[PDB]
Amino acid sequence: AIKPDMKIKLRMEGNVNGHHFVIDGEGTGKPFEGKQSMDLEVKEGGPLPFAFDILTTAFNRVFAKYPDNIQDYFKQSFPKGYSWERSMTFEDGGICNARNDITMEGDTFYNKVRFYGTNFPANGPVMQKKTLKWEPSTEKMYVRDGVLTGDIEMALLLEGGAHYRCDFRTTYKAKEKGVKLPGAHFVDHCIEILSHDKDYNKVKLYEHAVAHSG
Repeated sequence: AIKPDMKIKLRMEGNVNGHHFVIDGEGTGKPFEGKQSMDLEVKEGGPLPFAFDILTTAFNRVFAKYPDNIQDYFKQSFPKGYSWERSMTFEDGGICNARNDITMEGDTFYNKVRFYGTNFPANGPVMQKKTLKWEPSTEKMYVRDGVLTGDIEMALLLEGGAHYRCDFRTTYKAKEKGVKLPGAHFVDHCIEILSHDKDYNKVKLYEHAVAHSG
């Protein structure tokens, strides 16, 4: 079902501090190496008046390298697919909620993403576009109340060298009823904007994710 090389199609509809936008993506990846790249294009609401970096982790844990001693909940969720819901709690009061519904047709994963952000300070790094990158992170995956959950303490590097903290919690749910939950584990992440045009109307994004037991 899931091949060594797969394609990705994505549409995100978003609203951040009252600003609506729509972004389309098309990408490719190696699900078993945990690597993927995506070309993103703003289709409505450009130029975005906030830091593109707040969106990038919303642009699929199918693309994660799982060793044979950790069950791979995400690769077992197809053909019906799975969905996730995420809260992002920024240190200065900004708050985001995002959801993705992931399906598959042929060699392509389809992503329907919704992204809502609010309470970002007008002179903060998000509305002033002063972010540089997410630092490499480790997502703690575990079961809480019968739901697969991932927690991350994230940090955005800012212009000037300060860090801007964000706490992530994501819940993950297969669409099929009887999909066995995995054991707890960790997923190391790194995510990089490889290139972008001046207003970030076009962005190339890359992520590498590896699961491990320690």
